Amino acid sequence: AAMGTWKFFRASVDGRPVFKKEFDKLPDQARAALIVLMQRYLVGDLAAGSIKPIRGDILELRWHEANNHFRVLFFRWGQHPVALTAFYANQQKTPKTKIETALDRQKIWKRAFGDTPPILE
Amino acid sequence: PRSLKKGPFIDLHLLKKVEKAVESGDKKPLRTWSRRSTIFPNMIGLTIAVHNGRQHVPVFVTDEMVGHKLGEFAPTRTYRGHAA
Amino acid sequence: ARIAGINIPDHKHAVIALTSIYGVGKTRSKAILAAAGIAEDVKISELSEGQIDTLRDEVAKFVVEGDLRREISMSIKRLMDLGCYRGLRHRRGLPVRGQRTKTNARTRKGPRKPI
Amino acid sequence: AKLHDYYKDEVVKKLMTEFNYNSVMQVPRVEKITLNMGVGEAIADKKLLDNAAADLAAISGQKPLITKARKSVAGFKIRQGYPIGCKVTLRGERMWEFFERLITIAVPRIRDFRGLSAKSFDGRGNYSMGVREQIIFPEIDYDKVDRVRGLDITITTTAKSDEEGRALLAAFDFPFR
RNA sequence: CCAGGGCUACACACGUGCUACAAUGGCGCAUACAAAGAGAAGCGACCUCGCGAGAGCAAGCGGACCUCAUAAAGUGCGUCGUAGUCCGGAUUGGAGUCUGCAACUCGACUCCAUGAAGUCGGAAUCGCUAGUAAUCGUGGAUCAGAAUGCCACGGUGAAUAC
RNA sequence: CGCGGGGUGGAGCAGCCUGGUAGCUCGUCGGGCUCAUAACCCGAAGAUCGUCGGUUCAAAUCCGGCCCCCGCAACCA
RNA sequence: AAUAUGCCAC
RNA sequence: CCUCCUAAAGAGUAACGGAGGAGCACGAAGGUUGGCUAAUCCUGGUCGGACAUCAGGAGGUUAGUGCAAUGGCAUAAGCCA
Ligand SMILES: [Mg+2]
Ligand SMILES: [Mg+2]
Ligand SMILES: [Mg+2]
Ligand SMILES: [Mg+2]
Ligand SMILES: [Mg+2]
Ligand SMILES: [Mg+2]
Ligand SMILES: [Mg+2]
Ligand SMILES: [Mg+2]
Ligand SMILES: [Mg+2]
Ligand SMILES: [Mg+2]
Ligand SMILES: [Zn+2]
Repeated sequence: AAMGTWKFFRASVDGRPVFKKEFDKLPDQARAALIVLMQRYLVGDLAAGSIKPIRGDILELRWHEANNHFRVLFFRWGQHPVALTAFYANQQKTPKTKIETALDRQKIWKRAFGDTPPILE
Repeated sequence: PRSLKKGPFIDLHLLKKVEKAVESGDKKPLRTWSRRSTIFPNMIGLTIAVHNGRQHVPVFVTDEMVGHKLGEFAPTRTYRGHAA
Repeated sequence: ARIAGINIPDHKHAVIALTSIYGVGKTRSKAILAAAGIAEDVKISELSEGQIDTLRDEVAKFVVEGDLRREISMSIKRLMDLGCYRGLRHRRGLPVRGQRTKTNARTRKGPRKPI
Repeated sequence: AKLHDYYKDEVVKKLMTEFNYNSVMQVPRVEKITLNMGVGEAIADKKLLDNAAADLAAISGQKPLITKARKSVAGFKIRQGYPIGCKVTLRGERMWEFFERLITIAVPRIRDFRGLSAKSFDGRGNYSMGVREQIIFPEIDYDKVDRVRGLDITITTTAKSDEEGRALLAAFDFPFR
């Protein structure tokens, strides 16, 4: 809501951000573009065909390469969504492998920073 | 380990550094990369910065490290534990 | 039936019985029996007290039981307080001779500890 | 009474010459020897206390007293009056007999014996030492030892201070370290 | 381009294998029976030394000649007598051999010692109808050293299919 | 305000009335079947009982208050 | 006897 | 019905005054004789700890009194036989 109510995935309290590194790995200005799209997720307009609840509560945010494939698996943790993994994929539909990695990161975040987010945040 | 016929292994440049530092008294820590070198008896008291991949871990050589590879006292990995 | 200060079984043959001494295996047991001139297939409860005394003398040659235990303990503790790689491995209770710890290593790490 | 004679003939002379006691009656004696085992496992199987008392009787040549709970403790699940240990007190002749047997037989049979601590004098001159295994006493047959019953031994002495107490014990060739 | 480090990290999870949980076995002693392959800064006899890894001198052979290289399971005798055990070998301590400039991270192997979990494995799940499965050893490529993998070779050798 | 109750794993409930110890279902986690998910199958962990202070050798239990949640009553003029 | 579902341009 | 306070140093004394208990237990927890003395803490001690049993000391009845509170209790009314 304050244009930055995002939380990036860490494996623990001081666990080196396992998403910021996998995000810096993303080639070139796709990083800035995806930051823009996160801002747009907090804007409330981010266009059609870009977001998809893949399976579970895991939402794929998409960008480019072939057809919207600079993919980012996140999930909504209250008002502030948590960005799990960010990855390049070629074929449509995030590989099952990457999906299952996203699910496991979701569960790990739940068991680290909490199951439901704080009362007021 | 090393065959006893070949004797112990010390790298020549580290041996030179050590002999000159010991004969010229306490000096700066021996900045060195020769992790594979052996700690000889006349190594005591020397502080030696053994490379470990990015840092030169300081090691104060004492009597009971004689016969050990200097690289053993400079660990090369970082580990604190999963989900502490 | 009390060699190096421990009870050894009387029903077993001498080679098998002497292995009960912490510090004597099959090889050292055979060496002890040969040096004390005792058959390898004789049962302990069937040896003359002179023979058991000779066996005591032989086993006294080697370091066994408490002396061996504390020797091993001081070697391990020296590794510890030196804090070399093997000392660190010993502290953490991980494999010490270069094995893999990605999987297995159950003997050092203990049984499974779920998250 | 062998060690009693040894006491009265040599240990007294050593102590007199050493501490310059003005009176011979000032020299420390050995008041009592108490052998205890706290069979805290009796609360489950009472028979365990009877068997442990049988072992103590074998060690001491003396039927033991069944010491019971002084006050109910819930942290150990004992109510008042539950028997939880057995003790024997040895004096005089059987004192000295057990004392010699201990020093000259049972202590050598201790696995990995290196020397009894000199810090076990309770600030007055009483020596308390813990025996982990009842097999060190040949009085107990090894093959029937159903369980490793330990015990603890208290040599109670007329010494005022630990220095005098340990001098008295060491004069008995007591294995300190 | 260079030296160090990492690819060997470990709360965990999965796949594919190896060794086991024993007596149709283990250990000790004697002994029979193979195929196929390799080899020239290579395979290395014989002999001497070492408890063993191996070391010294060193022939022979680019080979149906010499070496690797005694096959093992099997058979005969003894032993163990159902026990976490002479099963089982993980782990660890000490001492060592070889290769390689160099074995700490991170090699293989040997000796002494230690001797773990494991007593046939939930749901589930795989291979196989013949000399196959099962079981026993041997060789090679890669390679200075570094196979339980991979690729081949033989020995013993079934039940079942209405 | 008076009176009767209630506070127990993440949710719903037992247990407690007879002080010696906390269970059920759903859920969660791990594996399995499935191309994958749901259902399903097989294993596991989880609360130290609202809270303070007592009693008692021992308190989820008994007691006194305190906090919050329901129910009845708060009338005659 | 039970056996629900499959949204990522092509 | 029992105990303390209010209750004003004899007894007694009210309130929809302030605090707690009883509707029993015991054939021994009664009689007598003989004997013994507690709580707590510290030190030392096999498993065994803050708290089990053993030994010594300090302490002084700060314990106990089958159940409330008061008054008592060492000559014990407390604990064994
Ligand atoms: Mg493709
Ligand atoms: Mg790899
Ligand atoms: Mg074996
Ligand atoms: Mg080859
Ligand atoms: Mg090779
Ligand atoms: Mg075959
Ligand atoms: Mg009055
Ligand atoms: Mg008056
Ligand atoms: Mg009475
Ligand atoms: Mg009375
Ligand atoms: Zn002797």
